[PDB]
Amino acid sequence: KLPPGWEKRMSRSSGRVYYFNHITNASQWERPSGNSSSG
Amino acid sequence: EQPLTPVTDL
Repeated sequence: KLPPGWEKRMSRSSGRVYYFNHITNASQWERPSGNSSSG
Repeated sequence: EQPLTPVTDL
């Protein structure tokens, strides 16, 4: 189950989706290992 | 870039 204070958030206003650390302020699309490469 | 997916924001 992924790290505390992170969520998925939309791209372009209307496109796809980024993945954001909310408590730090860090924008990416990619997983910090608490959910892995496949699971 | 301009149509923003934010991974490379410049």
